[PDB]
Formats: sequence, structure tokens, C-alpha cells
Amino acid sequence: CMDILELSERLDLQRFHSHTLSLYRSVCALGNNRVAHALCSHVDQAQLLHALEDARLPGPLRAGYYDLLISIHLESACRSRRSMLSEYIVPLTPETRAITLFPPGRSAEDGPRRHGLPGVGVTTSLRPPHHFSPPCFVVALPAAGATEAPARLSPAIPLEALRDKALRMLGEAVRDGGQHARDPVGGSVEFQFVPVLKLVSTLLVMGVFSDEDVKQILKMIEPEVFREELEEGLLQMKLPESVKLQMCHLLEYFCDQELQHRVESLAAFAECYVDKMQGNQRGRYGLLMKAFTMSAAETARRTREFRSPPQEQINMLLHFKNGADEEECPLPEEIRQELVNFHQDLLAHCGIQLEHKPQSLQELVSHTVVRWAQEDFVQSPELVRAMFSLLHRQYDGLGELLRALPRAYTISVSSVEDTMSLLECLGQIRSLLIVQMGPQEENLMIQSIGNIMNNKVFYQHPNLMRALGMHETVMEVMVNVLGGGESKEIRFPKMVTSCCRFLCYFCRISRQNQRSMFDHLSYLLENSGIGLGMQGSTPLDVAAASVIDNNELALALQEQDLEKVVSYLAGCGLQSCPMLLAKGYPDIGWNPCGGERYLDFLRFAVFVNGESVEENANVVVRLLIRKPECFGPALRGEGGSGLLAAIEEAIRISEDPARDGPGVPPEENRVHLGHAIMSFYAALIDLLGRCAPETHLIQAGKGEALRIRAILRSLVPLDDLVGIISLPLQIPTLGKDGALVQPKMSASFVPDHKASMVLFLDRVYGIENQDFLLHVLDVGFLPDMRAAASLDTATFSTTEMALALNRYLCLAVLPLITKC
Amino acid sequence: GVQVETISPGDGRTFPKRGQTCVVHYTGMLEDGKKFDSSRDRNKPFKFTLGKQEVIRGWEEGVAQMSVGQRAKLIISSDYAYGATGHPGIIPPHATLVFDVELLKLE
Amino acid sequence: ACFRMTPLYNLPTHRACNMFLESYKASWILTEDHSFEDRMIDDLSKAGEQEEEEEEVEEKKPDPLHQLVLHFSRTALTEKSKLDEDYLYMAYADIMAKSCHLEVEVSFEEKEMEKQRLLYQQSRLHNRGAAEMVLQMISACKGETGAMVSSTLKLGISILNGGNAEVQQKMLDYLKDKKEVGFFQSIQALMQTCSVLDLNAFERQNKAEGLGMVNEDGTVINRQNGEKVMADDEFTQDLFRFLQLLCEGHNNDFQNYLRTQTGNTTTINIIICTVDYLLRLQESISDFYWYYSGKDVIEEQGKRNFSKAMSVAKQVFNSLTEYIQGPCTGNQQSLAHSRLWDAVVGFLHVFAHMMMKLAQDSSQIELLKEL
Amino acid sequence: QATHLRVGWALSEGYSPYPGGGEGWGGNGVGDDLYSYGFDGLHLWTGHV
Amino acid sequence: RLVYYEGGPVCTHARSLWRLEPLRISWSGSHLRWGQPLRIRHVTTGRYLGLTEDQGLVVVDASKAHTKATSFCFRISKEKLDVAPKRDVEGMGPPEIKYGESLCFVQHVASGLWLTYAAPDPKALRLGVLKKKAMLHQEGHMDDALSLTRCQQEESQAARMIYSTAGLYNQFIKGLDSFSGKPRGSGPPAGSALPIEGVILSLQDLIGYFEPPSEELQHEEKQTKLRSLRNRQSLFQEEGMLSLVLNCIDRLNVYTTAAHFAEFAGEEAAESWKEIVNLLYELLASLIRGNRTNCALFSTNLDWLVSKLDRLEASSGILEVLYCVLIESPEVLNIIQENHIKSIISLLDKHGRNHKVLDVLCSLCVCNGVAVRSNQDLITENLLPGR
Repeated sequence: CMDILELSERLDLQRFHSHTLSLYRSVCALGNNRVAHALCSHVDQAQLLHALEDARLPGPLRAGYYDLLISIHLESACRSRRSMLSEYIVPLTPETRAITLFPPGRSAEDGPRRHGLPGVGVTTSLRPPHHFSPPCFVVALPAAGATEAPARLSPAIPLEALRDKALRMLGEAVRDGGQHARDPVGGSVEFQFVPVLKLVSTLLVMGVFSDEDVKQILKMIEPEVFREELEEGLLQMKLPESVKLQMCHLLEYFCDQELQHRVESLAAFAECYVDKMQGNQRGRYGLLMKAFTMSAAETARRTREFRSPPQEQINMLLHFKNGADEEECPLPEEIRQELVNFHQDLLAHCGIQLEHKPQSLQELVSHTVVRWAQEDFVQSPELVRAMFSLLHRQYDGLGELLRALPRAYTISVSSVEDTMSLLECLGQIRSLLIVQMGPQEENLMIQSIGNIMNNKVFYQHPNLMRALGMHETVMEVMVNVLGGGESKEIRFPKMVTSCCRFLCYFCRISRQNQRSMFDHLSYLLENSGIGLGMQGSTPLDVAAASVIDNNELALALQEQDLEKVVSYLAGCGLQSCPMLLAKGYPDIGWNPCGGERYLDFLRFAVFVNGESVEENANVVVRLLIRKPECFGPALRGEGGSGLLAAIEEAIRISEDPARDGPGVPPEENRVHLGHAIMSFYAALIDLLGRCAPETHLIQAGKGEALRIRAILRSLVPLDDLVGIISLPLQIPTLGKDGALVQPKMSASFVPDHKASMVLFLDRVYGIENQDFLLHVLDVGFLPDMRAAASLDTATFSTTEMALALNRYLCLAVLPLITKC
Repeated sequence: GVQVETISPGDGRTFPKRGQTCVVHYTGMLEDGKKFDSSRDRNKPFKFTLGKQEVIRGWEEGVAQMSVGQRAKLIISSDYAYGATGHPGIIPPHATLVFDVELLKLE
Repeated sequence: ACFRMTPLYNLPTHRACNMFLESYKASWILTEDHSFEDRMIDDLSKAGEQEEEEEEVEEKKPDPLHQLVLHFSRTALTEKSKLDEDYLYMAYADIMAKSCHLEVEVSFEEKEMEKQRLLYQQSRLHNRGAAEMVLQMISACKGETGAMVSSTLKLGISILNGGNAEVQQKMLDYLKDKKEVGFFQSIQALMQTCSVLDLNAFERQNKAEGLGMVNEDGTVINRQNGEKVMADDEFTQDLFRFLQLLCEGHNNDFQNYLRTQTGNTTTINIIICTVDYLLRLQESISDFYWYYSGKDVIEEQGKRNFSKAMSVAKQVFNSLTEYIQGPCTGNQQSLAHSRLWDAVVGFLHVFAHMMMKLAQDSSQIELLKEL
Repeated sequence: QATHLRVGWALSEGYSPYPGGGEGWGGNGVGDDLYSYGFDGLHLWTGHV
Repeated sequence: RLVYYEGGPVCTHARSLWRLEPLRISWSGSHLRWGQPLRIRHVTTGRYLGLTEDQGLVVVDASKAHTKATSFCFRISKEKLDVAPKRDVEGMGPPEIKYGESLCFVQHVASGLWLTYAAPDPKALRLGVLKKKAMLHQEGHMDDALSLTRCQQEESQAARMIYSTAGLYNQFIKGLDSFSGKPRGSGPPAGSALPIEGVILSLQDLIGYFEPPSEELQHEEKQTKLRSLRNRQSLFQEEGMLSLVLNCIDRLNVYTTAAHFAEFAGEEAAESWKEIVNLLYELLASLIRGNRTNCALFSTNLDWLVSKLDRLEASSGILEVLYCVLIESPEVLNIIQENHIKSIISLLDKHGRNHKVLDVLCSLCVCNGVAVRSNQDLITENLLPGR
């Protein structure tokens, strides 16, 4: 062994050891808290704390040890806190109510030229706490299975002592820089300042510094600007560009704190003002109701406001910026004046309302950035970008608040705990965006999604979820895993299934959520070129849920997206499924299973709220005929056998093993080819029947409607529909001795296949002649109705076939009979 | 396993009992003598409750035999230590552990 | 209605607070007018203590505005697959564009003073490399529409307004020195992405507007979805305005360059690209006229779409006029041999029929004037 | 680190423990080389064993 | 040997580059004229477009490229005006055909057949064949006209370099295969002579050709040079020079040392074995450095590279190749395995404390801001506990 300080002269060992520290940082990088705990055994807390203060350490080793401390103990917490620092969830508590734009002062309680010290005071925006675990290598190891144990927390290090040491070290560095010695700590001014400034910035962002510590930091930055109501601060020390970059990071933190203070003051004023507005409206309603209502017109005009939606009521009650009478806006003059005063205060705070020393954070940052740019041709592009971003923020303060407000959100006290839990889960999900998916990450993602979906705040504050961008994060994770080896069978199908369950309920929670997810339909359709074998929800399911039963979004649908789906369907109708071929299924030449999924999406695109969307229906029909392979081999013009023959052949296939499956089963032998063919054709007929025009359009005689109906009739003969409807179903029976011989619903012709034929018959051909009605009743409907009636015995009542027949009769057959 | 070899005597009377919280200071080394853990490095005594299976079996039994104020060397075999799995990145598989444990107090 | 009677005073406090924040941001903060662009540009253009720097060497260190422009030029010149959306660049491009204002009968002296003021404001930027930065950013966009290229085109228009000959010379010299095909490839791609009147989109928008509300305005979307018909008309006008301003003042060199780039390995005829877009727009306008021919009166939505299409067509006609005026004989010949005559024939048909249709209802007098 | 205290004999020519680093993990005293022989109460030290 | 119409990214590759060679030496660089007979040469393969009685339109070798088979002309239209003759001119001549603008029909002079696309064969669309075979037909189609597009000097030079280098390295591989398994005892090498000098000079020239731009350059110039370097790397990779370099490396790696090589190739040839191996590894590193597409190729044959880390003749070069691949390709990071990590650690164990191995291990952990937990855990478990 030797003294580590010998590496100042032993340069090869110095380089190797600095790269070893880099390797430690790399192996614990980006949230590997387990490896951080392991590294705590190799570079212990005493060693790290000693290295922090070692003034003789070579510069590379000093920087490496500072970075190692940050990586092991602070990097994960700092990243998690930074991810949340851009949102302002303000709970409506007394602490929030007490927040004011300007500090109460003798010169003026609100409005004075003197801001409060940035980053000092009361902040109420919700930020989840930091979680650490003690480093200890004598504890009993958890026998719990891997990929199931809770994720390791970052190793703990005494934060109070660390922050005190950091402040002392920064002060010492400032003093030494003032003295201008010839032996700077670490070998240079950069190696002396950059590590300490990095540590201080990390702790500041983590939010561990107290108010006194923040005041000390501000006084170190600028003694005069941040004096409380040596004489040279950091900002004027002739510092290198890396040190300037660190100073820019500190100034960025303090500007962010000022913006947060503005947002919170706005939230508190909003609470008080909204209370007053609501009270005034209640009083005015009382007066209006208690009035004699001499003029019915006057009463109706007054009640227009109170019958308007609340958002419009607020807009009307606030529309008095440029003046208004007591009729266009009944808000009293006192309340108007209160809003005007607050607006003036906000403009003054932002500097909008309108010396050799700055006297404010905005002026200080502006002057410092401009002076740096004037003094040197800055060579670091990162430094240039940072200082010009700071300058833009200083010059446009109102714009910064305007762009930050969309991410502000006020909640009641009762929601704070659930919001904190949701924020913790969202933090975990966000942290999983910088790591390659594995079993542990998949388990964590699934658990976090489940917790979010079981959290009440998720359902009650969809606007908050959208502002937090939860859907975008989940979609990003899903698309990461899907793109990973796109051609190769995608891994983590369980996590993709959860990727719906979350996003794919999220569309349903609210209409705005549905629109937000619809905005990503092309991306979902881009990544939906696979699936099926998932046996669970898919990005195609997300696409369907983003448009289901929304007339506005269905009309907003794009012909390009419809074309992409139709092209997928054509591919499915032309090629067999490679996954099935690998599993050993017979090669039938096409992919009914995927075709059915694409047809289902098209059905949801063309049918909305029980009515056909004419634009989408016509576009879909045109695309389908332009790519005839989408109709399946049966409806092929030249060699097609017809729908009836195709269904009969599918029934034969289902009855014959070694043609229906591999014949060498997580769910019913996975897939059965006969049932898949029947389901594909049923879905196609359903889609075409739903594309069929509406009766009112037909009566009006629109040429497009008549042409589309003629095309559909040419595609599907009536006799084929009647034959399929007349095909017999296999009903449950009793055999042997009390053995319930039931059909396999997943491998046989089922009433759901007849339901699509009935829908097509009703919507395209319709029943208008008594002879045809009686013929179809005699051949197809009555046998099924009699079978359903006969299956009403206690033994067969709840059988799968009995329930399917009941659904078929009550959803397709009987309503048609009532209509006819 | 666990062998206990006294380094400095204790009071000889007060021995830990099940449910009592032992507050100790320890330094852990591998059989070949490589240090891997120490509470003195963190400058904070380690506290653990007897009978709660919080620490390894070797620690449980050795500290049970130890007395208040005593310093002792615990030699713990693999079966009484992290065994075949070990502690990935810290303790190799099938490693005998040596600890220099001082029983500061019981609470 | 009366049965519903949804009052604001019954809403939970936090919901009312969120609604108030939205409304206040929309009506009081967003409406606030605060001009800082000129002050910012002046402050950044001012150099400081050059005497202390003792920069007697000919190469003066760039001032802060020059350094900002150089940073954005470096970002544009970086080799990448795509140009990432840069909010900082967009904001500073907007600031620079607004710094060149381009502001009864005004005297000849007043007009000259305004022109000189605009020239000085534009020189503040183009003496710092803003023209080359604009060209580099257009090339880097690689033909992809978006906020970045929109801001770049607006900045280029701001520095070229009035037919700035010095800016035109700098841009032409840079293009001919670099001999890069990417700039005109990007221009052609953007021109091809420019949209025209879409009758299917019009019908879909009509149906969407027809759909009514049944719940609170906040709960419903209010069918305020961005326009689906010629949604990028502003970008199209900006693109063709930039191309026009490149030739404004009868710049023969740049007029010829827009037709043929002799030094480049491949050339793109921007004149014919403009003619192709004009033909597409003319066909869309003819389709719109045929859609409305049967109807007695054009509704307000159709009138607004017609007006947008006519404004775009006006800009395109001005661009072609600037291409050929001076005259540029080569551009005249290329247009004469292009499909411009077919577009003019279609436009004449549309003009002739729409004049008579609109003259029959005084409610469309503004549309008739625009036509 | 546990306080070091050892007593014994050492050979004049050869026993030269310099401050700081050395054999093993440093802190070399009596019995940390083959020129000295020390006792610490529990162990006999020689050759750093 | 077959010609196609293809419109994918091939429009920027070297296999679509052709050279027009008039049937004369003097003033061959004169302006091309309608009806002027000429040959069409494929630059990267050196083969000539021609008509064969048994296969039709193909590219033939220069040895079989006689005028009747390989003579073509450009015609403004398909009308039968060729009756009009033409006389050679001692000068640049009249400019007739223009790049981009002129539309030209290619006609085989001897037969008069027109260059056209073969009738779309069935199931090609299903197979995904976006390329249409080209043929010579009596009538052709109306859209047979071709546009001549100029290529950059960089692309032309790269194509010629690819042709020459492919020839040289294929000759080298053939020479090695000649004595692959034939010990010479004490006699002659028993094979074909190796182009050692040519191979060494070519490798050095290509390393200089692919040298990255100097960091002491202006940003604009550096970006242009990086763009050119990436384009040239892609051209060589697409023409398959990377595979050729790998094959040469394999043939030379069959031997463990210079003496072992001498046992089959002779002492004179073995005097350059180490130099050639090191130059080949250097060229591979230059060819893949900074190129994600080229680096991702190793995701399939990573073991090929990792298994060679312990070779003592080119240890640093092999490590540099691995460093480039890991730095550029996340795909390789996602297929890294415990045996690979153990081999890299064994490099530290057996070669000493080299910080470049630590850099390789660092690059195994995080790429482009995304961490690989499996790699991190494997490194931690196999490197730290031993101490």
C-alpha cells in the first residue's frame, strides 16, 4: 500500500484509478441502487467524506470522488425530484392561503420593489419525499424470489452533515479564490470549484438545504443583491467556463424557485378570489329568486348566466379587464378592484409593470449573462445555451408563467395522500424510461400501473393526469419495448397488456383523455403491425378505445390511418401467420386472426353510437374494394367459393383435427383455424353491414348512399346470408350418464357468427316482403328460437351455448322480427 | 457454526435476551482479511433485535453468546453467513466471514 | 336548462380554482401586451468595454447577439438525421423577427426615414450572420414542416422585408459558395407538403360543427378543433412570401438561381414547383366552386375557406410576378413552357362563374371584392 | 480503525517502518516484517502475520 | 449478372453507378451525342452491360465485352431514323444530351432492341420484390426513357476504389486458401504467391482514406468532413468491403503466430503477417468508427470479436474495434452476455491495468443515456468482489 496522494506523481496509477471511479459511477448509473449499495462496501462513507475535504488530492481524483459520492448517494433522488420539479400541484391548505407574491414589508405589504429572497419561504407544491436505506452488509438477505422484492433504495448518507460540509467547502473555495494562491485545491480553479458547485447544486435541487443554508448560498453568489434587510461573490471572480456553467445551474435553480413562488401565489389568490366570486353569485341568485320578477324577460336574461356552464360563468364574471357594466359582468366593483390590484402586483413581480447595481435576481442574471458574453467569446456551447436560456427567462417573465401554468393544478386537502402515492408511482414509471426493460423493470412497471389504476385521484382528476403526461410516459415505455426487436417476437407481453389496461382505460375515463390519446393514433397504428399472439390487450386496442363512440373523433379520423389499417388487413389476407406456422399450424395461406383484429378496429371507426359514419364508411368500402384481398380468399372474384361455401369448409376444418390445429394450449389449444376463419368472415360481414348507408339517406335518395349499398349487395349475395343463418348450431346434450356434451365455443360455429349475417341482412338488404320474412323465419330464425327455448331446462339453462343463443336472439333476431 | 473469541472482556453478567435490541459496533472482513463493512466507518452504532431474523444466523448466535461491553471476534461459516448465494458484488459465494464486534449496549 | 341550472357557487373549491386559473390565464395574462424584443436586441447588440478588452486585432470578438446567432448556426450545421424542436431557438427567432418592425398620407421624407429605420434594424441581424443562419436552418429542416421551419421562414421574411438587397446578396453568396442541394431540396419538399382546399375535410368539419352539446362546455370539446381545411395556409403564405422576397427588387441573379443552380450537382426549378402548387390550388378552388355551384348562397364557413384559398393564391401570384419581373427572360420562358396556362384557364373559368354567382347576393360583396 | 499497540524486539539493521504506507495495508509496527517480533496481548506478530 | 430497376436506398449506393465509354480513345470525353455507340461499364464490378444469346441483357466480363454484345446508344425517340449515319469529330463536339433534363432511350446497336423492364412476374409483389428485372425488347414501353444523373466525385472515386480493393483482397484470400492446409515442410510455400506489398499499401491507403477529421477544425468544416466520412463508410459497407476484411482476418487468424504462418506460407511472407493483421484490424476500426449501421452488424457475430481479445499479435487493435462497436451500437449492448463480460475482465487479468479496458466496461453499462441493468450487475458481480 501507499498514500493515495502519491498518485500526483504516479500518473499511470492515477489514470487507472480515475477510470476505476468512472467505472463505479457507470455500474451504479441511472438508478441501480443495488449496485450503489454494493459500492458502499468498496468506497465507504468515511472514505468519501475524507476525499471531499482532501486538499492535496489530484484534480482528477477529487472530481472522480465528488462524482462518485453524487452517483452513489444523491443521483437517483436528485433525478426523481427534478422530474417532479416542473409541475405545481398546490394543495388548498392554510399554508397555501398564506402565500403572497411579495413579502409583507413596511414599504409595501404587496407590490414593493423588493422581492423576497429566491428559494426562501413557504412552498406548498407537492413533491414526494426522498427514500433511502442504510448501508449494511450483515442483515439477513431476503429469501423472497428475485424480480418480486421491492426495488432497493439509494444508500443513505447523513444529509445534515453533508450539507454543512458542502457549505463550508464552498465558502473556503470562495475565500481561496479571493486570495489567488498558486496551489489551488485540485491543481486548478476548475478542479477546486466545479466539484463543490456540483455537490451544492445537487443538494439544492434535492431540496435538503434549509432557509439559512439557502441564504448563505445566495450571499456567496452575490453579497449585495441578496443581502438581508467576502464582499465579492462568485458571479464576479473571473472564473473559467465550467465554473460559469455550474453558476448557471445554480441561477437556473433559483429562477425555477421564483417561478414556483409566482405559481403558488397565483393559486392562493385564485382560492380567495374564487371563494368571493362564489359567495357573490350565491347572494345574487338569492336576490333574483326573492325578487318579484316583474319582467319575465329580465328574469330569463338574469338566469342565462346561472344556466350557463360553470367555465363560461367564470369567463363572463372575469371579462372586465377593459371595463364593463353591471350587465355584461355583474361582479361588484370591489371584487373587480381586488383582481385589478392582484394583476398589477403580478406584473410588478414579473417586472412587466413599468441602476449600476442589479438589486434583483432578474437584473442580476441579465447583467451577469450580458457581461460574460461581452467579456469573452464563449467557447462552450452548453454554457452559451444555458446563459441565453437564463437571459430569455429574465426578459420574458410573464411568458414563463404563462407557459408554466398549464402544469399547475389545485387540489383539496383530502386528496393529498392519494396524490402523493400517485406521484410516487409516476416517479417510478418515469425512472423506468432510462433503463432497458428486463424482468425486474417489467414487474415494477406492472405494479406501478396497478397502483395508479387503483388510486382514486386517477379517476377524479383526469386533467391532472393529462397535465402530468402519464399517458405519454406509459406509451413511451410501451413503444420502447415494442420497437426493441420489432421483427423478433416482442418480449414482456404482460407489460404490453398492462400498457393498454392503463392507457386503454385512460381513453375511457374522460372525453379529453380520449382526444389526447387519439392525437397519437398514427403512432399506435404504426406500432400495431403485430400482436394477436399477445392473447391480451394491444396497441390496436388502444387505437380502438381512442375513437370508440366519439362522433367528433370518428369524423376527425384520417384516410391515411384508414389506409394503413386496410394495408395491414390486406397483408393478413395474403400471408399466413409466421407465429402459427412456427407453432406448427397448417398453412392455409392467410391470417384470419389478425384480419379479425383489423376488421374490429375498422368497425369501431365506421360505426358510432348505433349509427354509421358515412364518410368513414365510404372511405373504408373504397379501400376494401381497391384491395380485394382484404375480403379473404372466399370472396375472391375469380376462384372464390363464396361466403356460404367458406363457412361450410371452415366447419369441416373445425370437425377435422390436423387441419384445425397443430395436432401434435394455454387457452383452448391457442387458436382453432376453423373458428378463426368463421370469425374473420363474421367480422368482415359485420364491418360491411355497419358501412351500409342509413335508411334516411336511402329515402332521400343520395347517389353516394345508393352506390355504396349497390356495391355491398354485389359483394355479399342474399342467398349466402340466408344459408349461413340457416346453418345448424351444435346444442348441448346429455350423453353417457349425465355427461353434459357441450360444444367448444372457441372452436365451433357459434351464434355470434350468425349475428353479423343478421346485421348485414337487416342493414343492406332489409326485410320488406312478407314472403321473404316467412322464408327466412322458417329456415333460419325459428329453428334457433326453438333450440333456445328447448335449452331452458335447469340443466342447460346456463350453458355457454344457451347463453350465446339468448344473446343472439335478443340482439339480432328478435329486434328484427319486432321491426318487421 | 459461529466461533466467538474474546478480544476485550465485558461485564460477564449481562447477556442479550430474545426481544432485546443489541447496539453494537462491528467491522467485517473476509477470511483472507479483506474488509467489506464497518459501522465505525459510518460513525453510527448498528442496532438489531434478537430473534427477529434481522441479521445473519452467525451474528444472532455470536452476539447472543457475547456480553455487554465485550469486544469479540466472530468467525462465521458460509452456512451461518450468506451461504452459496453470497452478497452479489460484496461477498463471494461460499465465504467465511470474520467480524470484530463490540456489544455497546442493550435496549 | 332551468331544470339543470348548474351554478358556479355549488362547484367544489378546487375545481373552481382550476377553472379560474384557466380563465385568468386566457383573458388577463395572455391578453397582456409586453414588448421586450427591441430592448433585448439592443442590449445584446451593445458591446461593452472594448477599450478594456483592447481588441486592436482586426478580428473583433463577437458581441452577445453575434454569439447567439453563431450558436444557432452551429446547431443548424451539426450533422443529424432530423432537426430537433428547439424552444430556445424558436423564441429567439421570434424575438429577432419582431425586432424588425416593418411599420393618411405620409411624406416622401417620412417614407424614406421609415425605410432607413427598417434597413438599420435588419442590418443589426444580417451583420451577425442571421441570413446564413436562416438558410442553414431551412436546409437542416430537411423538408419537414413544423414550428422550427415556420419560425425560420418568419425570421427570413423579417430580415428580407422591403427587398433587402444586402441580405439577398449575402444569401445568394452563401448558397453559391456552399453549393449544397439540401436547401432547395428542403424548399421543394415543403412546397409539396403545402396543402390546398379539401372538400372531404370541409364536409367532415361541417358534420362536426353540426354535432351539438348536451353537457357542460368544459366537459365537451365545443367542436373548436383546429381548422381542417387549409390548416397550414399561414405557413404556405410565409413560404411563398420568402421566395418572393428573395427576388424582390428584380434581383436578376437570384431570379436565375431559383430556376437553375449551375454549380450544384443537381438543380431544382423552384419556378416550376411554384407553378405546380398553383395548379393544385386552382384545381382545389374549381372543385370548391363546383361544390357550391348548385347552392343559392355560400354559407359563412364556405366563404371563409374561399377567402383563405384566395389569399394563398394571391401570394402565389405575387411570387410568380416577382420571379419574372425585371424581366428575367429565362423565368419568362420557363413559365411560358410550364403548365401555367392551364392554371390561368381554370382560374378564368372560376372567376367568370363566381363573379356572376356572387353578384346576385349583396351578403357576399366582400368575397366578390376579394375575388 | 482499532488502536495499534505492540511491544517486542527488533533488529537494528532491517527494522525501518516509515510513516504511511508499507506492507499489507500499512500501519506497520513491531512484527510487521521479519526483523521484529511483537506481542499485542492476544497474538504473536512476525512477518505481518 | 442481372440488371434491375430499383428505387430504394440503392439510389445512393455504389452498385447503381455506371461509366459511359465511347468506342474510341481519342476525345472519349467529348460531349455525348444521340446515336453515338458506347459501352456501359459497372464501376464497382468492372462488368459491361451487354446482350447474350442465352441470357439476354446481362453484365459480362471485359474479356467477353466485344462491341456487338456491349455496344449501346442513346436515342431521343424510338422512331426508325438510325438510317442516318454519323461521323467522328476531333473535338468536344456539339452538346446534345443534358444531365437531368434529357430523356434518352437506350438501344442495343447490333440488334436494335430497346432497354425496358420485364413484365412484372407474379407473386413478386407478395415476396416484396420492389425491383423489376431489366430486359431488351423489340418494342419496349412508352416510359422506357432514362434520365442521366451526375454523381459526386467522391462517390465515383469510392466506387473505383471499391472495385480495385475488392479485386486485390479477393486475390489475397485466394492466395491464402491455396496453401490453407498444405504444410511446406522445408520446401517452397506450395501455393500461389501472395500480394503482400500491394495488400499492405492498400490497407495503409484505406486507413488514411477513412481517417477521422482532426478535432482542431472549425465546426462547419468538421461537420462536412464527418458527413463525407459516414457516406464513404456506408458505401464501402454496402459494397461489402467489411465482409471482405473480416474474411481476410479469419484466414490470417487461422494461424496463431508468425512462425506458424511461415510453416505454410514461407518465411518471407510470414515477415509481414503481424503487420497485415494489425493493419486489417485498424482498417476495420476505421470502417466502423462512429457509424451506427456498421457497428450494429456485430450484434450477430459478437463472439467473433470477443473470442479474439486474447490474441497477442493485435491486442490493442482488437480492443479498439470492440470499443468502437460498444460505443456506437446499443444493439450489441443488448446481446452482451456473462461470458463476454468475463472475457473482457480476463483481459484486465492477463494484460495488466489498462484504462481502455475500463472504458470498454464503462461503455457496456450505459449507451445514449439508457442503462443496461444486466450488464451493470454482471460487471459488478464478476469484477468487484474479488478485490
